[PDB]
Amino acid sequence: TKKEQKKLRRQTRREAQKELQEKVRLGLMPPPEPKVRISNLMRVLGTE
RNA sequence: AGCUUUGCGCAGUGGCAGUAUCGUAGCCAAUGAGGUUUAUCCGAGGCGCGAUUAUUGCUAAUACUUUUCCCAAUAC
Repeated sequence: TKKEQKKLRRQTRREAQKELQEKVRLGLMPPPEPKVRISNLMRVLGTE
């Protein structure tokens, strides 16, 4: 069903992101960088 | 051999709103949920409960003194 498909997709995404965050918690993958863009150039790296 | 439609995944680029998002070994539901209008007509979720910054994670802001050397005859 549409609800079952959406539920399956959501569970898969949550499992993937939870495993990724556990990997980040255990040094296997360095912590994510802020997603800087042109509009983000001055909120993240203003002084720089 | 291109063109193109539908649904589903993975992404990328955006825009919009935080009075909403999610859960449902709880209950009911196309053998019909819900019906205010269009009712011899429409046609799906609804109720109860639970979590919460009205989804959830991170990142950052909120500091200096241990050590270690010393005075002396060309003489009764």
